[PDB]
Amino acid sequence: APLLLYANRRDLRLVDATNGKENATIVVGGLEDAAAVDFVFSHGLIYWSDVSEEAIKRTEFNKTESVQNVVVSGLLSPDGLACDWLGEKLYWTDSETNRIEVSNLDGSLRKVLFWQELDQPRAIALDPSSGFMYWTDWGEVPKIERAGMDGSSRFIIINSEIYWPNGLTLDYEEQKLYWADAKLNFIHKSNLDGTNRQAVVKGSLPHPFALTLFEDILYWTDWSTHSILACNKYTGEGLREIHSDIFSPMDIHAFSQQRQPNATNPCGIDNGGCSHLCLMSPVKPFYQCACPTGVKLLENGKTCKD
Amino acid sequence: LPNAIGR
Repeated sequence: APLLLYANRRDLRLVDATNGKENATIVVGGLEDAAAVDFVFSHGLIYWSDVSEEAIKRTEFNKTESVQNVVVSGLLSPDGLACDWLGEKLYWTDSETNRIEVSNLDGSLRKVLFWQELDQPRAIALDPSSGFMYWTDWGEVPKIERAGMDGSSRFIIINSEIYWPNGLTLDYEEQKLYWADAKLNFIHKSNLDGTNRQAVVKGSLPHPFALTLFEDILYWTDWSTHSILACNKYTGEGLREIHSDIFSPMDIHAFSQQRQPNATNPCGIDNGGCSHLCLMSPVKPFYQCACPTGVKLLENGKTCKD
Repeated sequence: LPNAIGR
C-alpha cells in the first residue's frame, strides 16, 4: 500500500494508505484553492493547479525549504493536470477557456493542443510510453476521449452511460482505463480504446472526484464523504474508507516511482532533433516535433519557423 | 454549480 498524494485546497498532503487513521503530512501549505495535482518522481517535483490563483505551480519535494514556484499563469479554470515524466512535459485542461494545453516542465513553449468540442474538460491521464493521453468532459456532451500526446488522432472512446466523469486513471500493467462517475455513482473500466467496458463498483458512491490505482487497489476522493475510499480493482470488493475528515479532498495519486516506470524517451538525447517541443506520439518513431501556439513547423518536420 | 470546482 503506497503513499497517496492529494490536493486539499489549502494544502497538498501525503497519507500512508496502510495507516490512513493517522493524520496526513502536509507537503505544501498556504495554498488558496489547490485542485489538480501530479508529480515527476525522478525529478523530485510535485505540481498542482490553483483555481483561485489561476496558475500551475511546482515544488521540489526532496529539498528542504524549497519554495512554491509558478510555472504557468493566466489559467482561468485549470481543473485537471498531468505530468509526462518521460517526455518531460506538463499537460492541463481548462474548463473556462475550453482547452487542453502542453508545455515544458518549466512552463516554457506553451502549445494549445485542443480547443474545439470541449465544454467541461476535467481529468487527464497519460500513457507516455504509448504516446496517448486520455481526458474526461462532464459538459453537455459527456465523454471520455483519447488522443496522441502530440495532439494527433483525437477520438471519443466513451460516450454512453456517462454524465459526471470526474476521475480517470490507467492500469499500466493490465492496460486498462478506469473512471469514476459522480452522477451515476460508479467506477467502471475498459480497454484503452474504450472496448470491453465492465463495472467495478456498480453504484452507491456519493460524489467521487479523483481516482488512482496501485497494485490491485483503486483509491479515490469523494466530495460528499470528505474521505479517500479504496476497493479491489477487479471485483470492487473490500470497499473501505481509509482516510477521513478531510477538509476538501481534490485530485489524488499513488505517489510511487513504480507508477512512473522507467522507459526509453524516443526523443533520445537531442530532443528528437526538434527545435522546440519533442512530444510523445502513438506512432513510430514515437515522438513528434511541435512548436508554441501559433508557430509553424517547417517542411523538415523538426524546426519551428524562427 | 453542481459538480463545478468551487471558489
